[PDB]
This record gives sequence, C-alpha cells and structure tokens, in this order.
Amino acid sequence: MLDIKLIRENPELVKNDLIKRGELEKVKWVDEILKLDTEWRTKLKEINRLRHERNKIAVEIGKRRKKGEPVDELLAKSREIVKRIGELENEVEELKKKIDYYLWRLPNITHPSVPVGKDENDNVPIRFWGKARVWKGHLERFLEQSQGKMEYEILEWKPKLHVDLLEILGGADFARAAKVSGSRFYYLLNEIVILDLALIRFALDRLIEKGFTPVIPPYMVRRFVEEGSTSFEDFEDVIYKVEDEDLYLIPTAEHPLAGMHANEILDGKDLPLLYVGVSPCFRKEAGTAGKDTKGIFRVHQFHKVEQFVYSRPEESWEWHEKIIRNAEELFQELEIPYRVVNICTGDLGYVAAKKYDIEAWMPGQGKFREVVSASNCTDWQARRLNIRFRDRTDEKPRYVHTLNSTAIATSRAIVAILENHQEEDGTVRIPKVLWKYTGFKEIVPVE
Amino acid sequence: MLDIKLIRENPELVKNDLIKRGELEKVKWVDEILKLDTEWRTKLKEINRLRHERNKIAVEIGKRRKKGEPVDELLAKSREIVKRIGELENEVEELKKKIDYYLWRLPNITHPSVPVGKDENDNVPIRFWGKARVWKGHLERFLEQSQGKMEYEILEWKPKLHVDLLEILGGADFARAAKVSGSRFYYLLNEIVILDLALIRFALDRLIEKGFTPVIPPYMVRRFVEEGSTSFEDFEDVIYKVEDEDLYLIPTAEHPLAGMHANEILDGKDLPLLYVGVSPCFRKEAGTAGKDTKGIFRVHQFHKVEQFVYSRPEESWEWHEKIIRNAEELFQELEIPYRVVNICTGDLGYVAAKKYDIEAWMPGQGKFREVVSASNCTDWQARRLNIRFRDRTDEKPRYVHTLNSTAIATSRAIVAILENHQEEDGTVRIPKVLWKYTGFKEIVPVE
Ligand SMILES: Nc1ncnc2c1ncn2[C@@H]1O[C@H](COS(=O)(=O)NC(=O)[C@@H](N)CO)[C@@H](O)[C@H]1O
Ligand SMILES: Nc1ncnc2c1ncn2[C@@H]1O[C@H](COS(=O)(=O)NC(=O)[C@@H](N)CO)[C@@H](O)[C@H]1O
Repeated sequence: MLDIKLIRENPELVKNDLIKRGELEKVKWVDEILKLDTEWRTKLKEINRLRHERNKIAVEIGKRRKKGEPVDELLAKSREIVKRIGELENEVEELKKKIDYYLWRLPNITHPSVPVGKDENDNVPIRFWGKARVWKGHLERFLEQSQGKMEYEILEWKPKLHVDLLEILGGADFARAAKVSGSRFYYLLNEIVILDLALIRFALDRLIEKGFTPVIPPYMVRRFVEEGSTSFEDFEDVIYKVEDEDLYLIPTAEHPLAGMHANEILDGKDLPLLYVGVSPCFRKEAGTAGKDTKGIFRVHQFHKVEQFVYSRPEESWEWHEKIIRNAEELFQELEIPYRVVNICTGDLGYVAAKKYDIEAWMPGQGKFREVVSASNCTDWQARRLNIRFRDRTDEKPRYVHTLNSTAIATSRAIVAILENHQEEDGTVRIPKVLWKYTGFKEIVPVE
Repeated sequence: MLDIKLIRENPELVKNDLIKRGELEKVKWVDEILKLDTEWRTKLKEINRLRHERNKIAVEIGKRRKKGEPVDELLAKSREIVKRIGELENEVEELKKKIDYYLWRLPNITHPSVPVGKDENDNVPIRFWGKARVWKGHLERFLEQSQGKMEYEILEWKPKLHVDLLEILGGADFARAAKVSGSRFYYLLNEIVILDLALIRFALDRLIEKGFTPVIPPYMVRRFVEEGSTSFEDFEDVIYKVEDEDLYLIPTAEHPLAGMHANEILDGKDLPLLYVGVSPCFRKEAGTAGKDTKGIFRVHQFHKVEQFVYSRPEESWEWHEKIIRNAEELFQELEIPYRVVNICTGDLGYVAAKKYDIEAWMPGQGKFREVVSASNCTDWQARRLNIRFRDRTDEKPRYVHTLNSTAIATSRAIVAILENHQEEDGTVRIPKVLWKYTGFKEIVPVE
C-alpha cells in the first residue's frame, strides 16, 4: 500500500515509477486518487462548517428562549444540518473506500539503485562467485551470462540434468506423484529425503548463530495476512484457498512471518526483530503448467528456510544488504558457483523496493537459475498489516520496514547440488559442510 | 471396501462383525446388497440369454430369405429383444451403483482378538513400560489407568501442563497464531523448533536402519486417494479440500503412501514394501473447537513420521506386531513411560481390522494420552485402490494387505517430553538419544 501523502507530495514521482515498472494502465490512477482525495477533504471541511453552524443555530435558539422565541425555523434548519452532516460523512466513507482500493493496488516505489528494464533480460549481474563447470557446448552462453567475470573449468563429458540424476540416483518418483496428485508434484526418496532435511537444518543453524529466532509458523493463514503480504494478483496465480474457510496455504513462510505482528505498535528497543522460519510452501504456478525443467525446479510444494526482518526505516537498506550476504554464504559453503543479480524495474514485482537474486550456475542446464530472493519491502507490508513502532511511549508511532530473503529453498538447492557436484557416472558428491547432517558423503547410482 | 464374494458366501459373518462393532444400523445392508446383487446377477444372465437369442433369431430370419420369409412376426421380436437388452443394461448399472454405495461404506472385518467395547473406556491395556512420575493428586487415576502393574514414584510438587512449559521456555506463541490463522494453530519457537526437527530425524534414522525406504510425499492428493485410504465420514470431519481443485490436504503420510501403488500388480518378490514417510499433517478436528488441552496436543497442523507396509496377506499380522514395537522402541529411548492398548470395536474405526495405540503417561495431565496408533488394514485399502500382487505372471493377482503406524508424531511427542522430563524449576531435560540431534542437553526458562 502506498502512503497517500507520497502521492500528494509527488505524483510525478509515482507516475514515472509506474512507467519504469511497465504498469502504464495504472498511471491514470495517480490523478484519480488525487481528485478523490481532494473531494474527500472538501466534504470534510464542509462538515466542520456545518458542525460550527450547528453551534451557532444552537446558541441562537436559546437566545430566543429569553426573548420572543419564534424558534420553529431554527429547529428545522437544525434538522437539516444533522441530515446533511450524516450524508457528507457517509459520502466521505465511500470516498476513502475508492481511494484505498487504488492505494492497495499500487506497487511499492522502487529505490534509485534499481536498474531500469523491461524484464529478466535487463536484470543486472553485480557479483560472481566460484568455479563453474561448463560443458564445451554451453561455453558461449556461459561466457555471455558471466560477462567473463567468473572463473570456470571446461568439462569433457556432457553434464546431466537434475531430473535425470534423481532417476539414476533412485531419489524420486514422478510418475506415481502425477497419478496421486497431478503434474508438478512428486515423491522424494532415499538419500534425497535426508539431503532435503539436512539443507533445512544447515540453513537453520547458521541463521540461528547470526541471531535469528527460529520459527515454525502456521502453514494456513487468514486472507488478510495474504493480502497484507503481496499483490492481489497472487490469489489467482500463486495462492491456494481451502474450501469453506478463511484459510490459505502459505506460498512462503514470509507471509505468516509478516502477519505475526499485524496490528502492533512495536517497542523500538527490540528492533530489529529477526526471524528465520522453516515451512513447506504451496504455489499454484498457474501462469505455467509445462514450461521446461521437469523435476523439482518448479513445483507445487517445496520446503524453504526463510529470513525475515523488521527494522527501523533507517536500518533497512543495511539489513537488505546483510540478508543477501547471509544467503550467499550458505551457497558458498555448499560450494555452488553463482552470480547475484539486481532485479530491474520491470521484473521487480509489487512488494519490493529493491531485490537481489542469487542465480546458481546449473552445469546440466547450461545456465544461471534463480535459487534465492532477498527483498527490502520498505513500509509496503507494514502499512497494510498496520505494523508500527514507537521509540518513546510519548507518541507518534511510525511504520516499520520489513525485509525477507531465502536462506535455502531445498527444491532448487537440491538441483544445484546434483548438477554442480555430479561426476561422469552419475555419482553426486555432497558438500563437506553437510556431512555432519547427512551421514553419507556422496550418493551413488543404483543398479 | 468389502469383497462382495465375502458377503455372498458368509453374510452372517459380516453382520455379526457389524453387530460386534455396534453398527446395528448397517446390519440391514447385508441383506439389501444381497438382494440387489441377486437382481444384478440375474438381469446380467438375461442380457446374455437375449443376446444369444437375438443372433439365433436373425439367422432364422435370413434362412427365410430363401423361403417364404413371413419374417414380419420375427422382425418384431428382434426389436423387442434389443429394447429389452437396453433397459436391462441400464437397470444393471443402476444396481451396481447402489450396491457399491454400500460396499464402500462398510467397515473392515475385525480380527477375533479385537475386544468388543463401546468407546475409549473399553479399550484394553495389554502392556506397560517405564517408571511414571505421578503427582500425589493424580494417584487414583494413575493406578486406575495403570492397573497398578506399572513402576512409579510420587511427586509432591504439581508437574505442569505442556502448554505452560511452552510459555516458560519461550517455545511457542499461540495468541499471534490465532490472530493470523484462527484457533488451534500456533507458532513454534527457538529450541522447540529444533526439538521438532530432531524428532523427525531421529524417527527416520531408526526406521531407515530397519530397512524402510524414506519418502517425502505430495501433501495434497486427488479425491480418489483419500476415498481409498479412509471412510467417507472423514471428508466432513477431518480432510481439508482445496477450492476449485481435485486436491485435498493430507491428514497423514499414510494416505499418499497408500495411493502410491494404486492400480498396480506388484511383483510378489518385492514384498514387503517398507516405507517411512515424513510430512506435515492437516486435520479439521471438526468434532471439537474447545475440548480440553490447549497447546499442540490437538491442532490443525502437525508433523509426523509414518510407517507404511505393503505385504502378503500371510505376513500382515506379523508386521502389525513389528511396527507397533518399532514405535515403542522410539518412545523407550525417548524415555517416555507408557502403556499400549488393543482398541475395542467401538473406538476401532472403519479401515482397521485391528489397532494398537501407545498411550504416553502425561505427568501434568495426570493421565495416559494417545501418542501413536498402529493398524493392519488387511485388504480394505488394497481393494479400494486396486493394489494387487502376483508371484508368477501366470497366476490370478490377489490383493495385498496394508499397514500403517505412527513412528513419531512430533506434536504429541513434544508434549510427552515436556511433561515427563520437566524439573521442578521448569527446565526440561531432553533425553540423551536426542543430543546428537538437538545440540543442547536441556531447555531452561526465560525471564
Ligand atoms: N514453484 C517453485 N518450486 C520450487 N522452488 C520454488 C518455487 N517458487 C519459488 N521457489 C524457490 O523459492 C525461492 C524463493 O521464492 S521467491 O518467490 O523468489 N521469494 C520468496 O518467496 C521470498 N519470501 C523470499 O524467499 C526461489 O528463489 C526458489 O529457490
Ligand atoms: N489433530 C491432531 N493434532 C496433533 N497431533 C495429532 C492430531 N491427530 C493425530 N495426532 C498425532 O498423530 C498420531 C497418529 O494419528 S492417528 O489418526 O491416530 N493415526 C494415523 O494418522 C495413522 N496414519 C498412523 O499414524 C496421534 O497418535 C497423535 O500423536
């Protein structure tokens, strides 16, 4: 939700951002909310004018009670003021309603640092890490995507896709999942199940060492926490609703983590509130149904360890910068080469002001693929969920800033590990850092 | 689902089991489906009679093509025949639907060893284990439910309820969960989060050592798998359905685990199939809303590690006995005193032929509470999901038997650990076997 103040004190700023975002069909809204806001304040001034008249007509009726007192008329004028006052009041409500409708449907204003672009092809790489294992046949793509700024080793044999590796490793059963639930669902098996849990504990442990309170949130939440966390389009594209209830399956622990303090005035001495949640995630992935990667890259359910932050507006950008580094550390320990990107205006999304993604190099796919997202949400969620804070019981509570970032979404971490640590025969070596969690050091093909 | 051959050859057997179960209402169905199945079988006979007649009547109508051919009378019967075959066919389909309606709503035949009883009270304790810590004010109920066959020790201080311990330890937030999702939902925090995951890993490692294949199933399944795993009653009372979708939230890994091999003829050589699934579980818990325990004992969402077994009918009873002991073993290492009960016909449920429950002694509650349940479903689920096996590609495939049993449902294992291992000052010592998983040796109060 946008602050009405901001559109009043700089409509051109919001219109131009809408254009940098590709939300042109919504530029015409800035003026609409303005003329509505204007009408809103005009009627209110009218109401006070009337409240004042009510007072005058009052002292006047009584002033006659001592005199001739032909009041009758004054009493009828009095009757019209209340009649009128009520109307204006109800007219002012409807007006606030139309104004907020737009306010809730406008994306967060982007930060000056986010590059301008049309889509994912305009995202800007800003950092690279690791030594990529590239197939001779992906060399140009790799080089263009890495901008020659990343170390790499050329591979003789052709590296396999994660889906095929799950098969040779006996780690999944897709066909029986399709029979039981439909496409893009799966049964995960054997060592891959241990690997999934291991990834959760590892992520969990590290964020805990950095001071994050671990949490297992509700997996089903009430509609308001969903509309308080993202744009309404998500109800059609990503979010599942459960029949006959005000319950929605969460698409990320982020949402229940943000609703956690809905309608609170936090005590500033506590900020920043640091949460690291674990939870399964459910998404419709409606926009797609059969794009390309056929295993566990883009499915209906996956596990994710999530970082969530409540900070002072003056501390958020610094936090943003820390959470993305927190995710970067995990993948470095997991020995996964990657590049982090600054997402452009057109591929940014409604909630964030600025967003960084970690796209891991996927030897088999021959490309960098999103594996984590870190967003600084400014006060966009706070203004919706009414999450404020006060430093002195004195007064004036202000909205907090919220941030979120993937620590590890196991689904894609597993693909990154299978594709990046595979050997010619299919054997997949597991990063030393996880040995304490898994037991085994590698996963060998079955026969 | 019950086998119709079974109700045709031994109707007394099934109505007697229905009366044992105290299902006087549906004892009537046996006669009903018998009469419906008779009509069905007969009309079916009629169909072939007429069909063969139609041919023999069309061969003699042409034999008249070479003769006088006063076939007008014949041409008329040939038309009466098809019109007859047509209505019979529809009568048949209608008949099949009515009998199936019943066949699918009929409980499994109980094993003679299942005690007759009306509700939980008539469940029979057959084994006890451990040394209970009993508050003096609970002495009577403890001896009542322990039969005085269990070692114990009287506490002069009143041990607390898990809900209060969760508060003092700082391991949960219920108020905020109610805000965001509704009642009987929660946020788990700090060490409780780690303990939860540690219990899942502990249960998995143990079942894996015993040769169970670890699996993470789909958490949402199509209606047919649910209808294949329980009684239809469960759609109203327990299972959440997702809007505009043939998807249902699973109440236990047992369901997708059973759905996994729906419509297959397994190779007997592969029997038994041993699976240990992990997954969150969702239940409506409609018959309640406010009963008694108000923490994480009866909630809408919990984690459970499930044991599932596909076996030859000749091995199912020995496996029933092995999986309950698998669960007992976990609870003994967890140092939780308990008793196990053979469930009476009244509290049995529709899919089990026999069931054992492990009831953990709960110091704070002052009573034994169900913590795990284990069943032998015989061929009830197998007949519904069409799961058969065959040793030689030559033989008629026959139905397998299925079994399921809790390994550890983390919610109740956690209340058991909190209540049995609390000290007077509020700290809880976590059992040794879990140290390798939790890291910490106990959980001390916060202030
Ligand atoms: N449909 C999906 N299937 C598998 N993994 C997914 C899916 N959607 C997202 N993910 C994983 O989860 C990560 C985070 O999801 S995200 O929508 O980009 N961002 C969020 O959810 C934020 N709350 C930050 O985690 C993705 O980068 C990816 O690693
Ligand atoms: N609503 C609930 N809230 C919390 N824990 C629950 C709930 N329902 C069941 N459990 C836990 O899960 C266990 C198994 O549930 S059960 O219905 O008895 N049996 C099953 O689900 C079988 N698949 C065996 O696990 C219970 O013993 C209890 O420990």
